[PDB]
Amino acid sequence: HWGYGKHNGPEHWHKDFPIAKGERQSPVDIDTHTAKYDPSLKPLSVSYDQATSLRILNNGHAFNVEFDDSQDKAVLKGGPLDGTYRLIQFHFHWGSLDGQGSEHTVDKKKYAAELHLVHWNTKYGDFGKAVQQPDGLAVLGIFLKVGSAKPGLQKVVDVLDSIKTKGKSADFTNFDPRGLLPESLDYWTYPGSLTTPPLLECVTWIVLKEPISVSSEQVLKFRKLNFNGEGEPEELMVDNWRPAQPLKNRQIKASF
Ligand SMILES: O=C(NCc1ccccc1)Nc1ccc2c(c1)[B-](O)(O)OC2
Ligand SMILES: [Zn+2]
Repeated sequence: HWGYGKHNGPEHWHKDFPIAKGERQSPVDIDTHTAKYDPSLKPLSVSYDQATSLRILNNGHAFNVEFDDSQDKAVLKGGPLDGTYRLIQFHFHWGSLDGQGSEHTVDKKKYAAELHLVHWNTKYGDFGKAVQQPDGLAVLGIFLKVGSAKPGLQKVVDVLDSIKTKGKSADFTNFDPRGLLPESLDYWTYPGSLTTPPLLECVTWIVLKEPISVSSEQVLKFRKLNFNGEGEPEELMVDNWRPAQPLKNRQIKASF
């Protein structure tokens, strides 16, 4: 099936998922000089104080920290959004080297990794229904640069040994996602898609301008994960990012 290798990577996805060459695919390069400030954009509202994390899962392409989304516990609203979007999971994309790893780029600059906090529009009832709608998901993207350690990320780094291979999961309760947010919530926003198959065009992207910094030891642990399942040849989970896609007929808006 699809993956990030030379024979099943991003350049091959369109064969099974034709929407890969669609009109609103992600990620994209954010040209900071061309993005336009939109004074009508409302401040973003990130309400994670009641977040209830449950489990962490290695799904063969990344690791997802899953949350209880059966009630409005952790939600994203405001900004370009109409309505309430519930946090369901977060995951990262990262590189084999500190100079690459993010999906979105800023003036062609690549960051070491990119965090995606995934939320679905409650007016659609469940995640599966939401991904079938143009305004079904809101994904908050946060860049990671290598420098100082991020204390709020250490609990995630420490449990990775327990989910080294595809299909492994571990209990992961009481994790506070507020510890992964930068100081500023200034952002860029545009309509796009999931960045892994099925590449559905159901995402309002909100990418924060301020990156968070993580230590080299922290990202090294990400790179020790495996794409393969236990007992299979070891393939390190690195470079699980899709490159920038054509912007086509879209405008990126800035909140600042
Ligand atoms: O959930 C995904 N696939 C499986 C699936 C389940 C249910 C219905 C349809 C598909 N993919 C996916 C989900 C969320 C995000 C991304 C990819 B992302 O853009 O990297 O970050 C946000
Ligand atoms: Zn992602």
